[PDB]
Amino acid sequence: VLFTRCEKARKEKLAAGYKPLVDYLIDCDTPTFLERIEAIQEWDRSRDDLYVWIPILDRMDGLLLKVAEKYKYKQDPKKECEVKLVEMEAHDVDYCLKMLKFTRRLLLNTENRFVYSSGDVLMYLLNCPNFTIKLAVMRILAILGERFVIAREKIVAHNIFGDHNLRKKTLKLALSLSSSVMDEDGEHFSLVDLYFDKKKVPQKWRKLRFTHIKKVTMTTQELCEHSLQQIFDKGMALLPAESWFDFSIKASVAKAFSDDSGENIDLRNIIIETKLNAIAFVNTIFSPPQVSSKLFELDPYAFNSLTDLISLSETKIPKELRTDALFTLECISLKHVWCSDIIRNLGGNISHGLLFQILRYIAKTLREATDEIDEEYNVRFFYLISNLADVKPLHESLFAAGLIPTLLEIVSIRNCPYKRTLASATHLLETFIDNSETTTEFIENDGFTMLITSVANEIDFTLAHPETWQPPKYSVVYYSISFRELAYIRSLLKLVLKLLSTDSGDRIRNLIDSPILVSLKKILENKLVFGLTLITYTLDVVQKVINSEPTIYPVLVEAGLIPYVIDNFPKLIGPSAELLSLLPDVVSAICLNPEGLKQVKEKGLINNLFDFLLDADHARILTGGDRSTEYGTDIDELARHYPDLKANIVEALCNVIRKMPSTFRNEREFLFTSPKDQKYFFHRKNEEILTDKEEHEPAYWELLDKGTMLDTFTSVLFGMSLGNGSFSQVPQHLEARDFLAIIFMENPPYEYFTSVAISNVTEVLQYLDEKYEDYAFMDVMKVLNDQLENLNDFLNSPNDRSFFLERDGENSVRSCHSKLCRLAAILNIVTNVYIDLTTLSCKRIMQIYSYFDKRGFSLIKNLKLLFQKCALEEMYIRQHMPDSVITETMPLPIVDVSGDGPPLQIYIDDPKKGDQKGKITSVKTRNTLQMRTILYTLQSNTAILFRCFLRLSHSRNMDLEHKDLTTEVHIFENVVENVIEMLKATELEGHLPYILVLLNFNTFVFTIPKASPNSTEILQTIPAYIFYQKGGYLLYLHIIRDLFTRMTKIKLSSLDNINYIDESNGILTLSCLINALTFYNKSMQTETMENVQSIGKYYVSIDDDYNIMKALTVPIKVMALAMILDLDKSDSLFKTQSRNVPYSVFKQLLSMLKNIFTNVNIYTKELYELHWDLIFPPIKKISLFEQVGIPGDVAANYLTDTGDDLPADNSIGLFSPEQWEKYKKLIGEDKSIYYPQPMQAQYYKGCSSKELDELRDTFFNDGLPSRIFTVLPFYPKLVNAFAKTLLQIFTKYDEPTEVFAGRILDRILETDLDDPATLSSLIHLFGIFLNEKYIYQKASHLMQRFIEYLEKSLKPEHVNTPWFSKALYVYEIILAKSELPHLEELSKDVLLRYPLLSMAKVFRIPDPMKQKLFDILIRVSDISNFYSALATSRILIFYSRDELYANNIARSGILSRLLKVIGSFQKLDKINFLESSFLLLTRRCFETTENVDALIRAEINRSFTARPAVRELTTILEEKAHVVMRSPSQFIDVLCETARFHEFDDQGALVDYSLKRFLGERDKNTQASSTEKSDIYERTGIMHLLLSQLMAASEKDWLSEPANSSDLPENKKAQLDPSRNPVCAYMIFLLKLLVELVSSYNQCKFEFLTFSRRNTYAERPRPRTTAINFFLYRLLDKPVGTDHDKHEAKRREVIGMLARSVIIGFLATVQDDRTTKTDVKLADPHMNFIRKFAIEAIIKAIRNATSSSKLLESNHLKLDMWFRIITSMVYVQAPYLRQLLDSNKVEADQYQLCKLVIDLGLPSVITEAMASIDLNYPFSKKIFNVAVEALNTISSTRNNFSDGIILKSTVSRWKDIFDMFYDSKTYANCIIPTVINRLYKVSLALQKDLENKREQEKLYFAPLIDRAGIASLMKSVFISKPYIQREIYHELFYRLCSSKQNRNDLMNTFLFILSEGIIDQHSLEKVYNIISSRAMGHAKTTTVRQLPSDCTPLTVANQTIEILQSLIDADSRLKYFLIAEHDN
Repeated sequence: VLFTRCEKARKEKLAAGYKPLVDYLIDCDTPTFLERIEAIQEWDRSRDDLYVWIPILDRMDGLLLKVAEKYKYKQDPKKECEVKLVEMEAHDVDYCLKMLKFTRRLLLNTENRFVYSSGDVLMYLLNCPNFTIKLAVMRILAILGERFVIAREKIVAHNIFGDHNLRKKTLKLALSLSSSVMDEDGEHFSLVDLYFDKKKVPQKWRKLRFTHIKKVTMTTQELCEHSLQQIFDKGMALLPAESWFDFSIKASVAKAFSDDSGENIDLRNIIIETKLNAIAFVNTIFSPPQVSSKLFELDPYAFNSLTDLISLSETKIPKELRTDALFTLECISLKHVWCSDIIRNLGGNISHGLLFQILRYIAKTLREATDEIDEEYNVRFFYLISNLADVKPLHESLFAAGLIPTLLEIVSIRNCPYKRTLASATHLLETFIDNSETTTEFIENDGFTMLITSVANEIDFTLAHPETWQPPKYSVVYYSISFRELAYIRSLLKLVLKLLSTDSGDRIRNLIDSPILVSLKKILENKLVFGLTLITYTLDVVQKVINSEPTIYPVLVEAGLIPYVIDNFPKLIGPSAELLSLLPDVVSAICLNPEGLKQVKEKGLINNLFDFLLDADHARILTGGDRSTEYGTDIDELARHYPDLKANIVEALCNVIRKMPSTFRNEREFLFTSPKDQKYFFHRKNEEILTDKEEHEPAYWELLDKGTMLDTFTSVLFGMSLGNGSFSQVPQHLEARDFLAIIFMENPPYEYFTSVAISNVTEVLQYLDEKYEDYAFMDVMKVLNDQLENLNDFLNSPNDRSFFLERDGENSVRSCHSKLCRLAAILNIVTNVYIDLTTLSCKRIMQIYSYFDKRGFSLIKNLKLLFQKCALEEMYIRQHMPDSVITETMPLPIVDVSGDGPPLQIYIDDPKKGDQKGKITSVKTRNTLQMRTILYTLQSNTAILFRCFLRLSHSRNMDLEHKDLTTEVHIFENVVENVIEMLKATELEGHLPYILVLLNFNTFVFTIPKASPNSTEILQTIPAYIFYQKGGYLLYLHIIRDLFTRMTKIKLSSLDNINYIDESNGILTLSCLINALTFYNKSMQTETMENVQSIGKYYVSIDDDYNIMKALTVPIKVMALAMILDLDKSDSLFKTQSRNVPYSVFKQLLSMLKNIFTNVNIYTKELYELHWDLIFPPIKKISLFEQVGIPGDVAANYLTDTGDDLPADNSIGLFSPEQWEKYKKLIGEDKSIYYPQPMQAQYYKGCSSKELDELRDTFFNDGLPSRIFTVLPFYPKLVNAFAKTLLQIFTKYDEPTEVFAGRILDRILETDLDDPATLSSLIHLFGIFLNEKYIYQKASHLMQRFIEYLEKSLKPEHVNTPWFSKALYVYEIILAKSELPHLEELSKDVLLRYPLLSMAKVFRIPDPMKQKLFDILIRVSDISNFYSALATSRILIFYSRDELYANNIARSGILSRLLKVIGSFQKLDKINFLESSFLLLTRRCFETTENVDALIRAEINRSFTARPAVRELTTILEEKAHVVMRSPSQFIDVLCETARFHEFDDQGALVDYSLKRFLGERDKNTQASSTEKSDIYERTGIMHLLLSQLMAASEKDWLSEPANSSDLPENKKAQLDPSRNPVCAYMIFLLKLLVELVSSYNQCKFEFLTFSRRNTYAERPRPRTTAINFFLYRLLDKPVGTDHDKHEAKRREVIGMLARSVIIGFLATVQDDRTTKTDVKLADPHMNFIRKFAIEAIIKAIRNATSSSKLLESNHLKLDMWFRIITSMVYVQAPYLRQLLDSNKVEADQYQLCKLVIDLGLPSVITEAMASIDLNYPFSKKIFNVAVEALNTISSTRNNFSDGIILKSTVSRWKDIFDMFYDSKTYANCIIPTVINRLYKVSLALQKDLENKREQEKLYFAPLIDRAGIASLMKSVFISKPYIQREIYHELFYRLCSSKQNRNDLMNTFLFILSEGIIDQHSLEKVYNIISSRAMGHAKTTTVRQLPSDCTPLTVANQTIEILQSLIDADSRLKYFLIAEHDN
């Protein structure tokens, strides 16, 4: 299909290869093409990728696709007529298959078959009644399936995999004639008998037959009339069109069986061949678990009779059939499923079997090798035998019995003219020999000293006969002899190479004493006749041995090997990957002794090591694909361990670099010209465009012959750059000048600025800069300046036309763009590497200072001009092109997509449009695609460049001065003014987008880059001062006014909801306004400004400081108030009707007012200017005054050490005689203007204070402060903000404050309630006003009047109107603040001792009024206002602190509708809050005084007993949030008489808070009469309501996912969420409710027990069973299973898990005061009665569906889960329920839930349930698995006789209620005094005096199951079981012992099964039945139980002996019984 960028270059280069061959076929007529194909049977070269044949593939597809449509065989996913039963014509058979025939040959020996694409056409070639074509098609399909799972491929499902009209087709093709049969008078009639002269065909098959519901059949001799075509034609008519496929399958089979024609046997061969191929494909695609019975079950006699064909010779079987059978097993053995079975069927565990015998036969064949010598069949063998050996435990049984000594005789043959196999056999031996074990056996058979004597003969014979050497004919080669011999020698060399690395010493010695060393040289002698790979292995052999042996060199010195290598180094290298990456170590060896080292220093070795990178071919192969960097890393190693070579290496780098500039030739092009109009761009928005078909982008920088060189060389340099090395010296020998030369070529194309090379050098130059600072900075900046200056044509052209589109169509265009790409590259490199804020050094910016000082400000103007022209340039193209295309050529989608960065916002399609790329493109697009691409990056870089030197010291606070600082301000100024001139020009009308871009740029540069964690921006201060004082904000002020009128005049508009900035005149017309006002505000804010406090020690010639932040704030504030007032005077705002303003501009202006009245602390008279030019001792002094005599020190000395006020120059004292008569040159300068500009001019009048404090009053008494009520009706949304401005206004001035709220309310009553317009927002205004702290105290009279108003006229029907939520919100505030812990104050000599600080006041509402509200509140109906219900729940929850109110809530019916309101709205977000509040309310209901006391006592007692004087009161009380507020009185009472407060203090007045530990004296308390009253409460209908709602929701089709989810596969985090399908969340919510309530509150169970559908009455009506049954039986009744759907599975699993959770929690024990104790054991008198009912429900379900086999077929699903609940019950553990239970209380739980289970004998129950489970059923294993652990769980505990769902607990749920409302975690102060009334009064007085005073005066092997069950348990260990499972059986059997009554019988069962059972086939059954008869005790073998078609005695014995070993490995006492006399 397509590959990554770099690989495409290699593919294209290789495409040149096979140029003659590809042309040799394509440029030919089709008849020749077929004749050409029938010549390439064999392949004499290496593997050739399909990509080169791609055109051949397409030609074949076209050639045959026509035939496919000729017969309409082309099927469709829409049309389903299939095909008429006509088989493809005889003549075309060869034509159709021959082309396919070659396809198999190609696909076999080729590589990377992935890119094959014509696969889908094969299905269209399916549906072919003829078989031969079918056989070939399925054969190609088999090879393709190999491709699918050769290693791993299950992708491109739509191609052939997903298509479901193929899986069934191939399955039907399989299972046709199946395998051998069960004929009566015959064992099996193995298919192989078809050819022997013995048992005849099973005539049964010789009869036509077919039925579904149709049916047809005809006996043989009835098919002799109709032909195949006639048979098919007659049949089709009756049966459906969708049918006839099986008819085609079986009719031809019957016809073949109908006679004995000579071709008939060929037909049978064809059909069987197709069958094995189909089996291969089926196993290829289908998973083992399915095929286990999907196909194998239908045909069980498959593996048998398969190995019957692959042995050898057997001159009856078709060799083709043999090969096909070989192939299938190769596919099967890929996985670890059928391996062992294959071995057993073959016999690869005992010698003289099959495997180890056909090898003997092959050895016999090769020894003579004169007939029937096949090798394609042989290689597959060694392949397979390697395939088995991967499965580690399946080749130990191959090493044993003798394998190596059988292959070893296949090798060692001499004069073999069949050297093909030996390569594969050697490869197999290499693969097999891995461990330390087999190596020893190999040698001891004298294999070593066989290869090193075969290779010598091979090599010497190689040069003997030139009549050999028939090399390739269509390829690029380096050997030119013959491929096979090369492969053979390569394999032998590989094997020796591997074996050289075990012990060495022996191998080296054996190597010396042999004619191999002299033979090896012959290879290097002439590579023109051997090839290039061989030298790789030869040199590796040489390199490792010398390293292995240091003292072996001299022997190598002679024989001519080494001297030949050194004197020929530049005679071996070539374009091979491994070879090139192998040089560094080889030279690391030749220099292991001083002679070699000296020769290397001489002889020019190193120099040749480098170089060869200047030719494209050599540097390509490495391609820097992580291969090249290895070269660099290695090179350092050589120098790393050889210091003497340090010098020479660097010289190589220096020389190579200097030569590289040479080639660098302009090669291809920049752009193209349009096919018409001869223009490079467009002219009109409307125009016609042609289209082409290729990559949407050109993708240059590759195939250029220079980019590859740059990539490779830069990669090598980067690799060597790592760590350290000689690279640190290249700067020494070289100079920075030339280094730059290699980068920044003359003519780079557009994309050059995006490649690894630039990125790679981006890292290298950092390293050099990190050490050698003053190396490559000034020269780089010089190059930048020179390149900028070299551009003058368009850089100064007029700024009102398209320069590029002004000279289009002429060659001058290329010249223009050329330099642009180079400039882009230069900027890209410079911004990243040198100029960037992240990299700032105190020694760095000094370079900038010195550079600008010595050069000046020259590039600044050029940069500004470039920025102006660029943006301006990128508009006319937009304004003259078919805009639709603008999205096609959109440039942004390239690396560095950080939209943060000024220049791009014109999107003409929504951001989520998609890709929409490459939809339409042509030559015009490509030119435009580039022309814009450069400009974006150029502009982006320019802005960062502008910022970088706009911070200087302030970034690091370097504290400059003198020359350093002096320039700083000059850079600032020469930076600020430049940008203004851009804005001054470029008038508004005509070009708006430029205005937006420029404003964005200003906001960009003037704003500090993203800094701080969240602080968006700290506005630059000194730049702001320069901007203003030079004239700033007055440029915007005019733009603001123009646009303001430009918008208000617009034709009500709907702008509230908008996004996706576009060219709709409106949005642009306003888009500026947000940008402008935002920036304007940023200045005024006292926080979004950096502190640059100066003037002090900056301008010391004046008074005051006029701090540049606080003072600068003033003039801006003075400004813009005039425009506010002017607009107000006009009919603009704060007047009129309707809204004529954008929604956000109010938010903006409103914030300004808050700022405009934000006085911080300042009053100003005058401000002075920072005019560095005259700074401290100025520059003008040296310019003129202290010029003669240059008194630099003296003049400065006088100025500083004495009066610092330049008095000018005269000749009064200490002056030269010539000073006067020469100084007389001046009129006026720096005398009165010496002080910088104090104030030049302003906007209206004055700007330094005192314009404020007089302009405020005009507005203060003009508009909103008395006119909001008129405007507010027209702007309700922002009411949130209106108050803020009013509060700010009223802050500074006098304090009417609450008078405003009073005037409000006086307007509220007059609201004329009927109107839902003013009241709705007005109450919210009041509330937000009331929320404020300081305005609370003096508002009591207002709150009561509000209460009185609310009481009457409320009309509880008033719930369906907007003016309800906010009213209840204000009431919520009032109430919550009201009913705090009631106010309490202490007395009676409290002994304050630093008394408490006291607390503020509150307003406790009157008692009776609340009663009315509640009586007016709890009555509603048909609520449908979401927010209203949200408010109702919130208000109601607070009253539940009482009890009788809770009773009324229960018996109110409000919940009965508030619940269904949940289902009314489920797609909204805040349903979360709604459900949380409702759950808290419901949980609060059942709460009763009984539970509260126990839970509180548990909480406090735990606190004063743990250990993280303890428990500081001021800390615990703050963490008792969820506590106390529930019932402060009860918390006091329980905590009163305990904790015995200590620390009475010396005087008795407390000086501490922490109390004493748990009560030191304790107390006695009692309480009862609730033990029987814990339940009852007459069943408040809550539980019935919830259960009924769940029952209703159950049958609501909670399986179908929502109709559509749009781009669900384009999600963000994870799909398959259980949410959506609102019912699921609804049911999830209800299950949460139940699983919390039932386990939490005790009384809830009774209701869950006494369910019904009619709410029957009377005391304890009757314990029913309609709820447990529902949770077990009814739920999960949905019939589903429509194929595979993860959504369905996930939903089912979640709901089932929750169901199990609830049922398990049913029986759990509720947490209570039973904590922090020991427990022994007790039975809950009530719960226990519930326990038995719970279990009793389960046991009945077991008996049912067990008997009545039919009821045992449709109940396993229920049964599956069922047994699991028992496990999860005996375990006190549930999927989610882990933190809702009392852990220390789980002791008795297991005890009781084991004893009760034993009473009914559930173990005894299960085994009976386990019995009767027939093994033949597929679920057999499944259901056996679940129970076995259950018994183990029961026994294990018995040893003691002596997705993202969140759930919480009781104490935890209170915290949510505490924090949702009032949050301040200090309200305990409301009760802190209260506890004091008894905290110490009688605690630290009575106990202390009574104690302290007087103290100082004196100072079972029980039967666990039955005798017929364990026998039934022995029904185990018979099914064909895998490993791991056996573990649990061992644990059970070992633990099940100690039952003395069973220990005797347990084993006695087995020994019998051994002695009598495993003797033959007809013995096992006669004990399997007996053990069965011992399970369902009745008679003795009154009926036969069939065996499960498996379990041969070997398997039973295997499992049985395994288990026997297991048992005897555990029981110290078992051995004794093992050896004895039974005593009968």
